[PDB]
Amino acid sequence: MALINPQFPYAGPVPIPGPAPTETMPLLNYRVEGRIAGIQQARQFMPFLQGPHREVAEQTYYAIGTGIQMGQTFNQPLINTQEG
Amino acid sequence: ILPLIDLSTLYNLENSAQAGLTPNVDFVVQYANLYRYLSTIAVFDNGGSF
Repeated sequence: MALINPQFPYAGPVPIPGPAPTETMPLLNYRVEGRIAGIQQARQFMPFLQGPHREVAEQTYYAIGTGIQMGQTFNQPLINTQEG
Repeated sequence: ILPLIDLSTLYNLENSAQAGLTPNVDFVVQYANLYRYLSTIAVFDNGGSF
């Protein structure tokens, strides 16, 4: 967006020496076929386990029984003959 | 799961040795095709003197 100087104008570009025209043109680089080499193993001996863990520990229980329940020799009360 | 382009591309380190230098004349070492050069290192062994 330059302003044209009317007192000192200039013309378009003139030819100048050039950079040997084939040396600015590249070759198209020619890929050969390739292979991810080797026979891959199916599994890996991992350093960490792959499953979930638990944040807190919960107390577990198992039921037990008591035993054969016996009789008893109670201390027996007195007879309510109007004193009680 | 493999980054297939990253495993097929190599990343290499190579060194060379050019000779036949003339004082005050441009010695040119051309970069070759197919390589994407990341760094150049030039060592001027000036006949056992650095």
